[PDB]
Amino acid sequence: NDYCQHFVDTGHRPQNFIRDIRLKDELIAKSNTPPMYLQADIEAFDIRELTPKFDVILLEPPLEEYYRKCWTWDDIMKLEIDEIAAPRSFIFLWCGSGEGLDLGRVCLRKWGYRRCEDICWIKTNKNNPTLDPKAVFQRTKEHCLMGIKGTVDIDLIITEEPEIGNIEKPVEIFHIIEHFCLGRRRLHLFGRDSTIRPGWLTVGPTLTNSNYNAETYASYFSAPNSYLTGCTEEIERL
Amino acid sequence: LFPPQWICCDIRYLDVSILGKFAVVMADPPWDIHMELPYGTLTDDEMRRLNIPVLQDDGFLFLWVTGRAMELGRECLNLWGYERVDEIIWVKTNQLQRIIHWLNHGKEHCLVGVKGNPQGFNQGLDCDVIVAEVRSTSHKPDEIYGMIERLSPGTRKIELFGRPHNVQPNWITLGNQLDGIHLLDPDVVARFKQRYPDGIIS
Ligand SMILES: [Mg+2]
Repeated sequence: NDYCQHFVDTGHRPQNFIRDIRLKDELIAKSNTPPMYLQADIEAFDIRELTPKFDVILLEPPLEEYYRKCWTWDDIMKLEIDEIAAPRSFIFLWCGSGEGLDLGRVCLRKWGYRRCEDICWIKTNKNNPTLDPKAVFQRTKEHCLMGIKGTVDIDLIITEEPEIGNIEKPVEIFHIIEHFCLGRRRLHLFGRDSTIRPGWLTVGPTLTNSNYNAETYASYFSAPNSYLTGCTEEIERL
Repeated sequence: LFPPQWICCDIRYLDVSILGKFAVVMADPPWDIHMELPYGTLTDDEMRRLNIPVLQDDGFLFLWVTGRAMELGRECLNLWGYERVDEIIWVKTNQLQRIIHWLNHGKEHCLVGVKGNPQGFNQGLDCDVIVAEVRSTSHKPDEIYGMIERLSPGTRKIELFGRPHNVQPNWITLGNQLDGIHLLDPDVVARFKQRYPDGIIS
């Protein structure tokens, strides 16, 4: 069966036909810091105020292509991500499906990372069986590039395509990230009220409330908790 | 000549100028990644030096990549004069449509580059995701040939680093595991005999 010919005939995307840990999720849940969040207009904001340096950064800039305040790759590339990343550190960059697959790799290298994974969000259209001018094909997926600096899951997320105007990314990305046990200082840039999550510091322009305090935030990682992976037991007090 | 054609050769040394111009180029290069490898590989500089630019005036390049070739393949693509305008994902399944360092790999990537200004291609008929069964190691899905034919029906196409199971109508296949030379296009046959009178490509 040729699902490409089938899509041409019926409009059902080939991915429509793909047929589809607990204790670990509990340890992650235990070591999670309380959710912390800050309203900040990232274009005008000195990201150096975001301390301490982060073990993981999830970067979800609102691209023009998501809508059919947008951020161009010009804007994104000028962010000083290397100033807030820990010496050993990870990034996850939502790059969309167009020029971002190239410009996002430029960003990663500009900030000192090398790509180790290319995670593809594959969008099924089982419920509703229009292209950018240079596009050769119908674009049915987005890419989240994983980068590393310093010294269970698969690189695919399959969900139904969200409603038009809904720019949310699949929450499965947080599960992949947290399952790597990369450290407990996790920053989500351009997060929203709807993405705030325990274990994460969310910073973005549309947040309606803030609770971030740099000293309070740093107190979560003071000794004996400075190096925890976020997948181990809490260190006992008293 | 519609029927399959091929040339067993070392692609580093063949004078690809004898072959003419193609609406589509596809390549599955033996990128030098990791070590060992059950086959012969090409160094990064050998890949950069491939004479891809002579093969098209206006058309599309399909370039399979993996690992660090996701970056090197973009370099070559741009160096050879293409702009990457799409990226195909082959989701690798078993016979029951189940998907087969930090993450397990469910897919392989095919960069799509454009050169010049191609006209009369049927852009947008297919989507950028292939779901197809894995076969022998490194065997790429045949669905890509149908996608490329619907995109550019009837035109001449060339595949680099193809194996015998890769030969297709309307395609000229180059690779070092092919069996001899099989050429039928008279224009190609003439230029091949003029350039290689003794049939010795070296
Ligand atoms: Mg989970």
